[PDB]
Amino acid sequence: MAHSPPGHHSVTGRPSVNGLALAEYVIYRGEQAYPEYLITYQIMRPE
Amino acid sequence: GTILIDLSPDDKEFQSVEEEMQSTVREHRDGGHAGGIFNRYNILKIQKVCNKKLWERYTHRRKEVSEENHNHANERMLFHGSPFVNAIIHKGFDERHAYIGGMFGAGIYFAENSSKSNQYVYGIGGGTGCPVHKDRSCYICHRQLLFCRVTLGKSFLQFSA
Ligand SMILES: N#Cc1ccc(-c2cc(=O)c3ccccc3o2)cc1
Ligand SMILES: [Zn+2]
Repeated sequence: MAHSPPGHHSVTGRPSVNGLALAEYVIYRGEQAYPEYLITYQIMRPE
Repeated sequence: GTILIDLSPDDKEFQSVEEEMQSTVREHRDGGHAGGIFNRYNILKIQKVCNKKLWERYTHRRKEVSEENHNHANERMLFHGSPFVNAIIHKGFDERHAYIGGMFGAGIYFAENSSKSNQYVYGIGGGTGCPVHKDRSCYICHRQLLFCRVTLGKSFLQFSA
């Protein structure tokens, strides 16, 4: 795994082109996330 | 160590998690290539993941980050899609769950858009799609995402396409 940038605990990827996209995030230590909900689903075919 | 507790669709907790899932679907620039073509999901089950050792590992690290950032963990709830979801729920996130070729380097990636994490459920780029039909747009097969508690602390802001 890489290291976070010095002085930081994660990276935020801010969208700068697609005005409808929300942010994405990266952590570099497994201990900084807890998998709280497991969601089972299907994608639905548009009508 | 992990136990899974089913939530009822009547539970406010089920409903609030479902709403975050459905309301953060967007269209993707690949026209659906990786994750399929859809505007919404059929939610089949929501389970709470309970593991005391994994929880205490998370809270230990959260307190460390918090103390390095004016008592602010900067904790978010974010989606994660992965072929390794069974390993993650039993053993926790580690270096084996990293996106080695991600655009912000080799770490563990999370999304605000549920539909972004959906693109990784069958692998990077959607892999070859579902195991049964080899269809990245399968409407039959059951998929799983994690909705995760994530400590960001002081986050490096990268503007990007
Ligand atoms: N192997 C492997 C692997 C690679 C990537 C992901 C993953 C999972 C995600 O939910 C995600 C979200 C935003 C951007 C990238 C993302 O990548 C999950 C597993
Ligand atoms: Zn299928």
